[PDB]
Amino acid sequence: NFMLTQPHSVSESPGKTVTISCTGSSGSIASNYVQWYQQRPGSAPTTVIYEDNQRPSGVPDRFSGSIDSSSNSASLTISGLKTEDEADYYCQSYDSSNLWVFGGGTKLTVLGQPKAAPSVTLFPPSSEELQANKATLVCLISDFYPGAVTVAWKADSSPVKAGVETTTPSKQSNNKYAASSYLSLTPEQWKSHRSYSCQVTHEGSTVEKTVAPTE
Amino acid sequence: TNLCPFGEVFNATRFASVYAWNRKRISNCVADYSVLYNSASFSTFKCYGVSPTKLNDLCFTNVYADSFVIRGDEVRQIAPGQTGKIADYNYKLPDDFTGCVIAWNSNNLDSKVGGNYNYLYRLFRKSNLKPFERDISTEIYQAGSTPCNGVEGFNCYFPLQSYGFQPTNGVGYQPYRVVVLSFELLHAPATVCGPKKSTN
Amino acid sequence: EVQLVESGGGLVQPGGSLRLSCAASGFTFSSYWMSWVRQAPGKGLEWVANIKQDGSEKYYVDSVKGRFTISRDNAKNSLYLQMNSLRAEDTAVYYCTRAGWVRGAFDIWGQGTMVTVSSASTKGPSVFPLAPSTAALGCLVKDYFPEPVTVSWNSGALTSGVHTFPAVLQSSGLYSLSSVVTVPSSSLGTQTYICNVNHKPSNTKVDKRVEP
Ligand SMILES: *[C@@H]1O[C@H](CO)[C@@H](O[C@@H]2O[C@H](CO)[C@@H](O)[C@H](O)[C@H]2NC(C)=O)[C@H](O)[C@H]1NC(C)=O
Repeated sequence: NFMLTQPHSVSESPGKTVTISCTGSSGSIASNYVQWYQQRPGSAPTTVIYEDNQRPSGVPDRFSGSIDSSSNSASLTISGLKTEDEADYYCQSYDSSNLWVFGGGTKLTVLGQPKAAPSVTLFPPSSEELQANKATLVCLISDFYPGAVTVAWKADSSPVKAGVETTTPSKQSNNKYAASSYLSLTPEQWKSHRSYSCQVTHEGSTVEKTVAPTE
Repeated sequence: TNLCPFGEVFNATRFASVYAWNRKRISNCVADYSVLYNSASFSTFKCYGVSPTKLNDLCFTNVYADSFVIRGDEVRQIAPGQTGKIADYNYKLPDDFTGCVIAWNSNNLDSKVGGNYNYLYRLFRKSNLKPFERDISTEIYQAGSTPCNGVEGFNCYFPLQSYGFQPTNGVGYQPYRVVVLSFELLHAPATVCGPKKSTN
Repeated sequence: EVQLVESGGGLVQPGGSLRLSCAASGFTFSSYWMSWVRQAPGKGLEWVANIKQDGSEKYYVDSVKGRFTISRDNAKNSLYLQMNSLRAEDTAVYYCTRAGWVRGAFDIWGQGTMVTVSSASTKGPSVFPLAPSTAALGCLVKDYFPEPVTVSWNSGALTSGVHTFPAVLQSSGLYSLSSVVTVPSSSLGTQTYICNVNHKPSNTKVDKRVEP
C-alpha cells in the first residue's frame, strides 16, 4: 500500500523555474531510486531523470531531480522553461511489497496565454428522454486554460459517485480546452431531489451550475 | 575467478550491533554484483557516487562490507548528510561517500516472542562520530557535573540501550540488517573487479 | 540504436484471450529485464509484469495475477504477454520497456499497441434535444458505437456558434456526445434549428428539430 501521489497540474511562464512534487504515501521515498518520465500527448514516455537526481545523455541541463529528506518526497525541477517541455510527468520508484509503483502524473502547462476560467453550461434531461425511462444531465465546459479541471456532482447538497461520466479535456481551436461531464440518472431519482449540481474546479476557482426538475 | 565473499557477509547467522558494527575487508577476488541487484528482495538499495549498473565494468583497491542491525525506521539515517540517533553516535557516513547501502527486513530472524534484546544501540555520546567511526565504549554517560564512578543513577546513564524486537512490532520498530559497501580507489594495485575479468 | 515494437493488440470482447508480442533490437536482450506498462486512455501509467533476464522469476500486479502470463524468448529477441480472461478495465495501451536490473530505470518505451475490451456491437444513436431557457441549444447523441459520428446544424447551413463536444465511453461501452450552438435570444421562435446526425458505421442518419 505504498502509493506515489503528485499534484494534478502546474503551470509557469515561457521562461521560469517550476517544481513538481512526488510524495510517498506509505513507505520512505529515498528507500529506493526515484525516476521521472516525460510524456507528450499520444507519445510514448521518455526518461528525463533516473537514479534520484540523474539525467540520461541527451536531456538538457534544465531538468534536475532531487529528494527532500524532510517531507518524504522527490521533486523534478525545470530551470528556464521551454514550451517544448509542456507534457505530463510521472514519477516512479520501487518497493518490495508493491513492486514498481508509479505516480499519478502531473500536466506541466507552459503558459502561452493568460489563464481563463471555464464557461460551464448544464442541461437537464429532455422531456423526450424522460419518456424513454432514462435521464442524463449534460454539463458542458469550455474556454479554460490550462488544460485540466475537476468535475464534482452534488445531489441537492451531497456528493454523487455513480452515474458520472467525464471527458478528458481536449484542445479547441484557440489553444484553450473543453470537456463535458454526464450524469447518468434515473427518472425516479431526477424527480425526487430538489436540484442537481455540477461543480467544476479549475486552478482553485470553482464554477457551479444547478437545475431543478419542477416546471 | 576468485568469487568475492558476499555469501558470507549477507548470508550471516549473527550480525553485530550498530554501535559495534562489523567490517569485512574484500580484496583479491572477482565481485559478481549481478546477484545483488537482480535479487529484488532488499527493501533499501541505493548507491552514492556511482551507478550500480556500471559496476561490473569497474575495479577498486578494496571493498569494505560494514554489516550491522537497526530498527526499521532508522535505515533512512544510513545516507550522506543524515542526522539522528544512529547516524551521529553509532555509524556515520561522509558527505563524499562512495558506495552502496543495502538493507532487508529481518524480523523473522532477529525477533523473538518476549523480545530479542541481543542487539544494542548508543543513546548518549560526548559528541558526534566522525565518518566511519566506531564507538564501543561502555563508559557510564555522565549526565551531570558530578562524576558517576562506574555505576548509574540520577545524572548517570549506561549509554548503550537495547532493542525489544518482537515479531508483532510495528515495521518502524522491527529489525533490519544493513550492509554498507565502501569502494576505495587508491593509486594502488586495484585488485577487485567484476565480470570484466580479462586483466590479471 | 534501441527500439521496441509491440504487436498483437486490438479489440476483443470480455472473457476472451489475446497475445501481445514485443520485438527488441539494438541491445543485448539477454542482459536486461523486460516489463509491460499499460496506460488506460486518459488515465495514468500502471506497471503490469516483469520477467528476469533468463525467464526464471516473473512478477505481476494483483489486478492481472492469474490471468496474464509473461514470457520471453531471449534468442528471438522477443517479449510476450499472454492475456487470457480479459476484463473491461484491461483496456489500455500496452507498452514494453527495458528496465535493466530490477530496481527502476525503465530505460526505453515502445510506441505501444492498443487493447480494447468491449462487449458492444455497432448501434445507431438516440438523439435528444437540449431546448434552451444569447441562448444555447443543441442535441444529445446518446449510446452509439463505434466512433466516429457526424453532426451538422440546420441541414448544413448554420456553422457559426457550433461546438461539437467529444464523446464519452460510458459504463455500457457505448459512446455518447452532445453538440451545441449559441444563438441570439431573439433568434428563437423564428428559426428552424434542426440538427443532423450521421453515424456512418451504423448507416443511420437522424435529423432532430430543437425547439424551446
Ligand atoms: C543466500 O542464500 C541463498 C540460498 O541459500 C542464495 O540464493 C540462490 O541463488 C541461486 C543462484 O543460482 C538460485 O538458483 C537460488 O534459487 C537462490 N535461492 C534463494 C533462496 O534465493 C543467495 O544468493 C545467498 N545470498 C548471497 C548474498 O549470496
